[PDB]
Amino acid sequence: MELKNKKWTDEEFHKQREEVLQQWPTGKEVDLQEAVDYLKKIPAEKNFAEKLVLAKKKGITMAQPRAGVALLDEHIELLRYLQDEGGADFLPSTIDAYTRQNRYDECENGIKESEKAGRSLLNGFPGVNFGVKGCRKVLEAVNLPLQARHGTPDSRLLAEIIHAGGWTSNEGGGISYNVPYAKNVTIEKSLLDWQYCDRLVGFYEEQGVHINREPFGPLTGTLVPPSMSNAVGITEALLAAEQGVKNITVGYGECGNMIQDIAALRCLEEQTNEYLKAYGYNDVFVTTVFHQWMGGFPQDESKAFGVIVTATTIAALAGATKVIVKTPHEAIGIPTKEANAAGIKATKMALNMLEGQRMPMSKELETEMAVIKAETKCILDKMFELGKGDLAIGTVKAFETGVMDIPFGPSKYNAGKMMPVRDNLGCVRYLEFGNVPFTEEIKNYNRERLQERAKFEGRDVSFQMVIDDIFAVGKGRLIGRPE
Amino acid sequence: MELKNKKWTDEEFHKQREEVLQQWPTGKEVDLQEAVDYLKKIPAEKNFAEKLVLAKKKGITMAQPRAGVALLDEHIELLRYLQDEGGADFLPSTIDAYTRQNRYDECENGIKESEKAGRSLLNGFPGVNFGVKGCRKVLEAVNLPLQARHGTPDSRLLAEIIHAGGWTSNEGGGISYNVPYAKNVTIEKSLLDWQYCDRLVGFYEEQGVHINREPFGPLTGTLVPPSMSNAVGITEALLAAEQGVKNITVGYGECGNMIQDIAALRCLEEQTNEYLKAYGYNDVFVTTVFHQWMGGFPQDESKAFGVIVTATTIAALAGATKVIVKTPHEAIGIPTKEANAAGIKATKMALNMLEGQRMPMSKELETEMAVIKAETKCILDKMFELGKGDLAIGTVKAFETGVMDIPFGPSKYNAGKMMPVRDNLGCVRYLEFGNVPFTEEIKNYNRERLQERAKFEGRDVSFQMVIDDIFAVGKGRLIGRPE
Amino acid sequence: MEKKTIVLGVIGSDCHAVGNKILDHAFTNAGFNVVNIGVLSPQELFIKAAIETKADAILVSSLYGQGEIDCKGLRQKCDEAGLEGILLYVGGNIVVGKQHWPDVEKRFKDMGYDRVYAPGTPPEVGIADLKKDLNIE
Amino acid sequence: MEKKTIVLGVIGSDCHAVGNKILDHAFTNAGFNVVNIGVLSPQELFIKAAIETKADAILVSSLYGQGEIDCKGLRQKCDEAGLEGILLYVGGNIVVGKQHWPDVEKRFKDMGYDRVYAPGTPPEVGIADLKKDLNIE
Ligand code: COB
Ligand code: COB
Repeated sequence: MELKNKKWTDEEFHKQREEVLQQWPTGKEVDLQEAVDYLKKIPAEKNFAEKLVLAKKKGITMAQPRAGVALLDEHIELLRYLQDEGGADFLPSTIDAYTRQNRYDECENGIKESEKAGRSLLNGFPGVNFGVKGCRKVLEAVNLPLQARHGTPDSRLLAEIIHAGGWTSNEGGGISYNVPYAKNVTIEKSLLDWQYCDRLVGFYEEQGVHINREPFGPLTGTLVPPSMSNAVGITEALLAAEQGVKNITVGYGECGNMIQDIAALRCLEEQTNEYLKAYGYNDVFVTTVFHQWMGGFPQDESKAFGVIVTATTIAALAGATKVIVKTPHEAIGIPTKEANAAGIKATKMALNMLEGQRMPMSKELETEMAVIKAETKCILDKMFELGKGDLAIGTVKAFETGVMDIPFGPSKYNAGKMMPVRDNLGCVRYLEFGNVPFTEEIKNYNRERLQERAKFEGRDVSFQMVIDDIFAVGKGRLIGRPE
Repeated sequence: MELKNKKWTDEEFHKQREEVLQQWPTGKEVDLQEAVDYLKKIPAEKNFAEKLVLAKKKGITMAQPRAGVALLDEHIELLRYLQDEGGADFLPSTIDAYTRQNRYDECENGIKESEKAGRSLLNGFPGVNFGVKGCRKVLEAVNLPLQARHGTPDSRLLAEIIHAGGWTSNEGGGISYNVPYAKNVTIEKSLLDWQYCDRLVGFYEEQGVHINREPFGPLTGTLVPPSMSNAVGITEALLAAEQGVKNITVGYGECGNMIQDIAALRCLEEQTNEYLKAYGYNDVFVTTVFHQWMGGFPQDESKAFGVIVTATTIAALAGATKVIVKTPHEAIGIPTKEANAAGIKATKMALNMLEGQRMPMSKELETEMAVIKAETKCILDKMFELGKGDLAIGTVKAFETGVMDIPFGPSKYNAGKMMPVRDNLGCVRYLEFGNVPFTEEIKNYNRERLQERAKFEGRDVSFQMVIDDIFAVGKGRLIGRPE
Repeated sequence: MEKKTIVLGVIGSDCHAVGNKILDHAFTNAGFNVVNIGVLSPQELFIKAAIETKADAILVSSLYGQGEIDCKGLRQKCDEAGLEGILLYVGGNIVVGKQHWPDVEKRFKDMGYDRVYAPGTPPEVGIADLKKDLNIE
Repeated sequence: MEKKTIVLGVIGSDCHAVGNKILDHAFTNAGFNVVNIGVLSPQELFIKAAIETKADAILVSSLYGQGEIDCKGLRQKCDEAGLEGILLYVGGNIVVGKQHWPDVEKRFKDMGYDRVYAPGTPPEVGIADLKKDLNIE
């Protein structure tokens, strides 16, 4: 197929579906007519899109963990624990990494081996191998809405199965589930395959079924400047809205400076709404998700709680609709159900300790929001230019030219030129701009903020500081000060 | 002695000293001339007043636990763990409650029972029974400044011993170490006895020896309105300065609304400085201490970390010089060294995750600061009036007339008329004013905030809400919502 | 249920007062005549009040940790004062630190306490136990 | 240090890349010729690079959890490719979840790995181990 930012016709979509469903025998379990009736019989309490509307309505932040294991019964026992002992508001199903490369063969051996070993040898739940039947078993066994959380360039079959499975949210996008996760997939192909995922949701909405989509904000989780992250989220939102998506949670990963982070999430929400309406999408319900620190964690569990709960405080004061929970096991391995419940209990406590509290406006916040909106518009403006008004084509060309550039992304289609680093108050800034199309004014502000760190630390800003910042939180602090 | 807010003369003070030192045989270990030379040989790193100056200058918040056990060697092992494994910035020695009532007989019994049981049967360190000798062994075994933390109406001997012991800070005040801790002690006598404690520090400062004093901000730790709390601390700071104290840390206990708490800490600091200068004390170095939640804790340890670290975030953004650490064992019992170190590590991680970050000015913070300063001034103005310019006599009459009134104070000299409760955003307000001398405009603002909670909850504002607010954190949230 | 009288206070050198006020309020609400002797109360004040008022029970609160010392000997003294068989309850945070609860409960029963309560016990539990023990439930 | 060659990468369906960049830089700064095949690398690419470059060692990083599956059989293949005796290191977060380290180390050594590293290993440790194993320290 040719890439263009235009809604797929029903005939085109259908021809693709018939191909996609043949990619594994469980595709035979997907019946769209049957799936709509199933989905419509799910209670509102278990519908992700509808619960998000409620959250928004009540001004509350809801908490959601990461979690998944190879075997169905075990996976279900884990989610129930998170729900009941943890108090989660939303449930995930974190998909294993073989699935994410469409290696269902490896998934199958992984399941057998996990069975034999009495423990999960997979780092998530193989949803495609378990089919619609298993995904439904999961949903029927819990009392909260369910969402696939993963990192899959070609997610078309997984999406068919988990939605027919009654999971009413799918995370990801054509940029965010490529560049941080793949080395050899073109931006064009992942945009096309995520158009399918958005268009399926579009189908379901057409039938009156509400299903959420969440672009993956944090990307590589490693010092991503808010303007670059937000440009990606806004783009994926627009490209989803074109295929008929009506309920969207845009996301952001904590950088650590409270004001910077609050600015980032407000800018994301505001400009997402602004762009949607400027391009004629006037019936999209937008929510926000704040992810707790996605970089390296300290191994000490008490220190980990320090990260978890400070991150939660930022989320709450930011007015985030959703916060993604980290655990005291983060530095070591996939958490036990008890360690995950811990993380969720600590998070929910903090949220309840801050009920209704929001950061008020200040000159400080105002200035950082102007900065982020200006940077972000530079990037989006250039994208629309390169695509001659088509944001899909503009996205491809933007990565080709380094206009869009994601720190540390393993994709060969990512330029890898832009370099981030923190300033003297821990705000993430641009150290090296590469081809990111900023004005000199915008470049001058980043330099000015960074010079302050240089002066305080008595050393020139450099890649060594970047290295220092990569290890800082794991070593006990936000900013990589020398020593 | 007659009570007046005037510096005791040298002769005056000496005659009291010779009486006080006779109250237990360890008083014979105190030699003022010898102690000055001992104190002056302590390194700056182990002097509490000097490190506080350092913290101020560097714009950092320092962390300090509560800790104490009956036997000398065990107590030293404990403090060494907090320092080394915990990473404390300052060390306490929490004095046991028999000591606090001057029952050195019961302390004696408590030590023998602790020896026999292999565990502490005392809830703190009996510094008077351990003497100068014991107190110096503690100080020589650690590498951080040492402070007596307690709750003692007549602390005169204790002060002589711990200071001669090389402990370079003493917590307390004539109000704050009476009303929350005693039933039958007059305000006049505790004020008189704390004049001694302040005048001893004044002696030491006149010899070139720097020693910190810390009025106990949180009082009963149970819904204390910022303006009542701050009037006490400002008062104790002034009464200390009159006896020659030059290094003072005023304190405040977390109420839980971040903007309210930061307003309170700033108003406290600003008005302490202002009042000091208005009354001619021009060489007093003022710092601040923020205590993490002093009310009932949740038993779940993960939830407890949620309280500990949200409270730390507030302290850090408030610019507090010091923060007192709570532990995941708070709802249950005095923490083991491990649980204490856990609380310290979480706290310090949070602080380092927020290095140099401060809450910026907003209209909201502006307004709350204005309210707190005006409430506080109502109380202080009336106190000076009742005392015909003497704040010490004004303090006695104010407690007699209910002008100063501390919620839940066990003292029979406390009116117990004023009633606090949270508003709909969690700010502690005045429900019942008693004889607190507010203007109609100030009472009307309190009523207006509280009516919004009644409207939201669909119930009249009442003592039942106060009860609910008392239990809410231990049940998982800040505000006592119905159900 | 019935208008029985209890003595209520906080023992030894303990100044903790908030729980005492809640307990008073709840037991009063439950129908009891609460003789509240308050904080920093030695054993003798609990017994004096109990005699003066012909109390059916003495509820000893201990939060500050030194209750293992402070609570020893109350039964004996009640007996010597002619209060043989009176109900003796103790709750709060009665020992220093987190301990193995069954071991603690045994320890205070061995001192002569009729019922022994763990940290965070809701007043409603003690009210129900007392109505039972007094046959007024 | 004397100039030796190593192969470095991240095995299987694992995309974690930051650790790989740090290891590259550090080992390079230590004086090694680092042949970095990057992320999402199957066993065969590790072997192909080792042969092409006559590598002295193969450093397998595995962070995403599935290393217990991905790492098995590597020694076998190296042997069959004629790389008998080559040094095999494995590190990162090589198993799913927090586990008893001695059990994990033996498992991977039983798979044929020369050295096996726990979560959070400093590059500096592996650098030191490698000079020692290569007799150039
Ligand atoms: C410098 C570098 C910084 N550290 C990092 O960069 C990793 C930090 C972090 C938070 C992990 C937790 C944490 N450490 O706190 C977590 N990820 Co990530 C959530 N992740 C991401 C980030 C990566 C972006 C990228 N492309 O690079 C993503 C958000 C995309 C991400 C995605 C995943 N992640 C996943 C998982 C499971 C994990 N992820 C981990 C690694 C961790 C430990 C988190 C957890 N706990 O649950 C998981 C592995 C668990 C386990 N082994 O049991 C998963 C499935 C999503 C999920 N369930 O959470 C998904 C899978 C993607 C995949 N296909 O592989 C990140 C950033 C992390 O250190 P490093 O540890 O990588 O390497 C370092 C290195 C350099 O200093 O030396 C050491 N070393 C490493 N290898 C070797 C050696 C040393 C020697 C001597 C050797 C021979 C080898 C040492 O280990
Ligand atoms: C409603 C009420 C709210 N709870 C409270 O009001 C107590 C909360 C809190 C934080 C304690 C921790 C926590 N719970 O999280 C802590 N205090 Co205070 C730091 N404290 C204070 C506060 C009191 C002000 C006042 N005058 O009332 C101060 C800051 C002054 C304070 C002072 C002290 N405190 C001290 C200590 C040690 C303790 N304090 C505790 C009680 C605790 C558990 C904290 C800790 N953990 O270390 C300590 C006891 C440890 C232990 N037993 O091992 C100490 C020495 C300072 C320090 N080292 O931390 C000092 C001593 C003063 C003294 N002379 O006693 C407070 C507020 C607390 O509940 P409650 O638990 O009191 O009672 C409640 C009640 C009503 O709902 O029913 C139950 N109940 C109680 N008794 C009985 C029953 C039920 C039945 C059926 C009975 C027969 C009896 C149940 O227990």
